[PDB]
Amino acid sequence: NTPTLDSLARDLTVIAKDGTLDPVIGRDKEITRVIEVLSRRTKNNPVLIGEPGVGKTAIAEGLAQAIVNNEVPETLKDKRVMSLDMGTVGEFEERLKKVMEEIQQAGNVILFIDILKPALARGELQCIGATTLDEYRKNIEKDAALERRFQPVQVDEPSVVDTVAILKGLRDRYEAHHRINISDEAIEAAVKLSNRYVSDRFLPDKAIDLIDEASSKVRLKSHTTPNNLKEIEQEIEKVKNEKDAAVHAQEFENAANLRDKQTKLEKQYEEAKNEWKNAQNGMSTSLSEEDIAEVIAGWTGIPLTKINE
Amino acid sequence: MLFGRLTERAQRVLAHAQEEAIRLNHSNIGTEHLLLGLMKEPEGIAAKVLESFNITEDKVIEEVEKLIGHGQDHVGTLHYTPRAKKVIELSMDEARKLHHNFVGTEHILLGLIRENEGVAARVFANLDLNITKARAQVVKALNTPTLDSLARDLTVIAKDGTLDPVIGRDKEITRVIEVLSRRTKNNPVLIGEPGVGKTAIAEGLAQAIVNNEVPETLKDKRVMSLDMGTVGEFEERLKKVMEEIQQAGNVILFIDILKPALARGELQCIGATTLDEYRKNIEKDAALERRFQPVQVDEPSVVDTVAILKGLRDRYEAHHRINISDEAIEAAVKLSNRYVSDRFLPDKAIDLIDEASSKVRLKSHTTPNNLKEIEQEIEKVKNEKDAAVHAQEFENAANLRDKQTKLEKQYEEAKNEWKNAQNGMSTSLSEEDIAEVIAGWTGIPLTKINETESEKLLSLEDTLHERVIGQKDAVNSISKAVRRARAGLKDPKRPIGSFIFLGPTGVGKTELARALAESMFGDDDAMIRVDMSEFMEKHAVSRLVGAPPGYVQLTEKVRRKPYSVILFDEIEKAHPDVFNILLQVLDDGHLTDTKGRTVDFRNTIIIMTSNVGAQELQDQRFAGFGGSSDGQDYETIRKTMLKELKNSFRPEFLNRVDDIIVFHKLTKEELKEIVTMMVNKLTNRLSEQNINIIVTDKAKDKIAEEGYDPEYGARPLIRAIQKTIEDNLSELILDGNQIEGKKVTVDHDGKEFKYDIAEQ
Amino acid sequence: VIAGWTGIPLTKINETESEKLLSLEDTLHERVIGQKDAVNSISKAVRRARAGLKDPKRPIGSFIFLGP
Amino acid sequence: ETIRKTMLKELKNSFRPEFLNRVDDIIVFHKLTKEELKEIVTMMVNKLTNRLSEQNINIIVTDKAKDK
Ligand SMILES: Nc1ncnc2c1ncn2[C@@H]1O[C@H](COP(=O)(O)OP(=O)(O)OP(=O)(O)O)[C@@H](O)[C@H]1O
Ligand SMILES: Nc1ncnc2c1ncn2[C@@H]1O[C@H](COP(=O)(O)OP(=O)(O)OP(=O)(O)O)[C@@H](O)[C@H]1O
Ligand SMILES: Nc1ncnc2c1ncn2[C@@H]1O[C@H](COP(=O)(O)OP(=O)(O)O)[C@@H](O)[C@H]1O
Repeated sequence: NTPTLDSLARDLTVIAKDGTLDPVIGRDKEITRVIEVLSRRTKNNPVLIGEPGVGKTAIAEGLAQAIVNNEVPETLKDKRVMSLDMGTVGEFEERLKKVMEEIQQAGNVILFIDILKPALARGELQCIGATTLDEYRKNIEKDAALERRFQPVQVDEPSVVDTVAILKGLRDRYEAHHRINISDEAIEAAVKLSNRYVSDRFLPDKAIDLIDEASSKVRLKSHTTPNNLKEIEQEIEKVKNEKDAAVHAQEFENAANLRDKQTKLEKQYEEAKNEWKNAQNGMSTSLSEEDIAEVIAGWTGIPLTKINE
Repeated sequence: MLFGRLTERAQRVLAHAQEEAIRLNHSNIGTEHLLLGLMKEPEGIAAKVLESFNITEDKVIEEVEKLIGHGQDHVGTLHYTPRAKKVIELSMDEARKLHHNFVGTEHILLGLIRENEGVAARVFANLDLNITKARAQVVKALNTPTLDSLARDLTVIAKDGTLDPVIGRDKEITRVIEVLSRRTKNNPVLIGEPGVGKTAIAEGLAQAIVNNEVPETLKDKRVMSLDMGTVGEFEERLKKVMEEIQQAGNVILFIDILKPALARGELQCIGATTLDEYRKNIEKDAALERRFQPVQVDEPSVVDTVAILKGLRDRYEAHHRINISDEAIEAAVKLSNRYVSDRFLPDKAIDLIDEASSKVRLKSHTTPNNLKEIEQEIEKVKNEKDAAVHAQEFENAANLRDKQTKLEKQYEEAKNEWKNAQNGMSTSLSEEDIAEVIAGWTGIPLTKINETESEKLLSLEDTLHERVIGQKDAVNSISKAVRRARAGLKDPKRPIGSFIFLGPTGVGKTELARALAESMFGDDDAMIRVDMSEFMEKHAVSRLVGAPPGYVQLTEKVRRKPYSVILFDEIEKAHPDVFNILLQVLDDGHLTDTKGRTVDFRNTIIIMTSNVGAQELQDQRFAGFGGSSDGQDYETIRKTMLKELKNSFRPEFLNRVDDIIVFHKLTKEELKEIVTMMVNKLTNRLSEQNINIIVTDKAKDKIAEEGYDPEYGARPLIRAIQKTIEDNLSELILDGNQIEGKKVTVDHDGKEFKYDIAEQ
Repeated sequence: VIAGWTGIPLTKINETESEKLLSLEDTLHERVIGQKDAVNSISKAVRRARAGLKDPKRPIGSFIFLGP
Repeated sequence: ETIRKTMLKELKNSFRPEFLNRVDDIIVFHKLTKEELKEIVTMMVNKLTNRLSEQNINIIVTDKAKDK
């Protein structure tokens, strides 16, 4: 069960087994690419070539997701996924010698990195690199032993259409708290303008940025009371505090009227609240395209009139 | 909560004091009016208090009448004195002690007796009635458990009214609630510099519950605050608090793991992180980028800051019992930002007005050399009495006891009459008190700060002529152009001035530049000198503006002193990319560093010194025999140099210059008065030694031509004076104070400089 | 007493602080023979600062030596 | 003073303009002549003998040896 690897790193099959995180949507193309490289006899160490932030983290997350879903092939069946973070880096070399021994004996441990030359030369460790392109051509290419052992994988930003399916797939997972209705028009409109203005962090992280504070002026805006409960609740507040003072002051001449008034106001508050929600829960507050572009107006400073065309 | 909790009896006291001022011919309502008004309302619980203490209405009227004076007053404008306002502040504390939530006539007496400084307090003391006696009289005459333990509730504290109410956030607070109108996209982030006051935003949300101004969603909504001062098991307690928020539906998180929680939307968390650490973690995460957006929450403007302190006026003018005027608050913020503008706003004004109000309180709460001379005699008599009792001399001790009692009787009468006039008047906050305090923070003399900004501009030319003699064309050209933007005729966004120094080097461009800051900012050293000699490569452009993120000057320095003069040397020798940055300064009037902070240059003067066209000016001087081009009009000289200037630069760049300044040449007669000025300046530094130095015209003419050179200018003049006047002057200084307190005369006989020592 | 805290001889401590700068050129030439053109330049430039002519905040001297 | 003027122009070629303005006085040195070197060796003889004061040994060097 590789106890050393389970304590010095983070296991991915345990996290994916519960499925408490959002599923990886839109990276289905890379799912078949990672397993394909691991099945090759030569160069069975794929490397996530790309800028840091393009979505390389989701590539490793989706690899262990197929194990629970029984979508991985027989060659990659029932194999745990282990990732070693760079923040736990002499005595440093004394720990990596024991971890590699357990991987060879088990035969189902897949390393994930973000000394080891003899280990990679024999292909004993099937580590998956995650270094950027700039650092891959400076430390890995300069060494001939690792040149024929690490197979670069082109992991770049997805297409515009591919990002659209991400929002639709996760839409059902975004409505479970207040049961609101989201229009389908805002889904396609959240990817056209995303690349127009924000083009400095690549897809899909820069793509899903328009729907953060775009259309939020409809649903709860009508849930307010137009000078209805602003005064009813205030009357209840003053009666309660004044009632307690009259008890200790031996003044029950006016306290008797206060109790009846307070009870009547409490009944009225419940009736007013019930009628408010009954006439509003039936209607649905869907999104509108006229307010989607309002959030991007303040990100860059472009006037809303110029954007709304 | 001023009049909301007032009952029928409490409000009657307010009207009674109003009418009593007219009959008593008092223009203000002090403690003498409130005490009498309470005695005329025997309906509250306190009615039995005065009856049980043998206190009637007719006795207190005459007792308080003698203490107060009588005289002419002003009809109307009968407002409350700040000293009498202390009753309202203290009455809230008394209710919290007994866990009560009502205000009535039973707290007025407690407030007037807990001050020990008003007229009403002295009446109680004279009637053998103190706080302790009335303390027991009133007594007998009368849920998210996890969230509350791991955080603090704001609506509970704000319900009592102990924290200072948020005043001046009439737009930032309303901006947050307007966006808070849906289950999703309802997580605003407070983005601003550290010190702008983003903590009070959370308090304002809970304040609407107390005032019943909150909507139905925010009605009776517990505003929870998660402070950063309470920081495996890390991600364990936070997963239980979030469960209580969803079920209760009235808990608001205030931060200063949670990504799946905001994926759907259920917590109306409002961030408070600074801009320098908000785009580095929230933006890089896709999940956190679906709920949080930066919001423009910066320091308030000059006018906005004044309104902030107006709401908090009652929290300070009554605590210190010092009257705060409207003119004092507006002048405090304007002067503070002029000199000390490092701590931002409005936090730097709270402490400034606190010390200003405390300082005047200290000066108006002392003994005017009347009770001191009496108290010292009482103490001396007490020591004398001890010297008699221990000596077993009671024959002389009998007189000591009688004298001690007599002195104490006079002490109480003198103390009461001293404060009889003090209580009838209120100590306002004069504008001079704020000026004195702010002057001690920067060392600026009080005279410089105390200016109406009306005569300084008029006498701008005279001040400049004191340090620079000659070239009146350049002095008047800059003086007329600088005041165009000050009066508001020019575009407010554009800087005040964008003058360009042109001409031969060494003529005195630096000397005139420093005089501009002296006559405007009142500081000779308020000037930042940036040299373009080190700015040659293309990569040097990312130095003065700031290091771009991912790798690791002028912007940092200018931010500390925005009211300075930015001077550049050898601007003609610089990278072409540098000129693009300079154009933006003179067009929009502000810049932005790599950290997202927007610096301001509206108060900065940009001067670019270039050596181009110097060869043309010197040729015109010797172009005509028997004279020079000095007699030509200044406009003609400007036009000739304008064509040469645009040849090496871009035509559009020169369009942004308010006025092109071309310096003249130094003649023999001009240098004569330059030497005279330096002697006078040295005499000023010798005022401590009280030594007068007089230089004859013969010496001035001889020394002027010693280092005369058209290419150098006035630079060799300093060297000549040091090796001629200062050499012999220093020798006589170290001779046993030989020339101390005397008069030294410098005369040139033709070859040497004979020094004559005479009396002063 | 102050001599035993820094090791300075009693003769050096007991000085008027005026004759030392008057005979500065003679004392300097005891250890420096020749280059009198620079001895006089620095001797006349230090007495002015001690005379109070120079600004007190600035240092006493800012000489820049040049040559082989 | 003429030597100072010539050196000053080249000094500011590689230096900042205002850097030399704060200097109270620029000092320029010279070379060493044969006559000056004779007294330099003499000073070292006196210093060496002074360090041997506890030895109570007198050292005298002829002018012929100093020149050699
Ligand atoms: N009209 C004047 N009256 C009195 N002093 C003057 C006048 N014009 C120039 N000076 C003196 O000339 C001196 C010149 O030295 P400074 O370091 O200011 O250089 P500058 O000539 O302005 O040249 P640069 O711009 O190259 O630094 C100043 O210190 C100033 O006292
Ligand atoms: N004016 C002088 N008269 C006599 N001896 C001198 C004089 N100037 C220098 N010397 C001698 O020069 C010798 C060398 O001194 P030092 O080792 O300090 O180097 P330096 O010549 O000043 O050069 P550097 O600046 O390169 O260190 C000293 O032992 C000193 O006796
Ligand atoms: N607009 C305002 N109205 C009232 N009080 C304010 C305001 N802004 C700041 N304050 C007060 O200034 C104090 C200092 O706040 P500060 O520490 O600067 O907040 P932050 O650290 O979020 O900038 C707070 O206690 C707050 O009560």
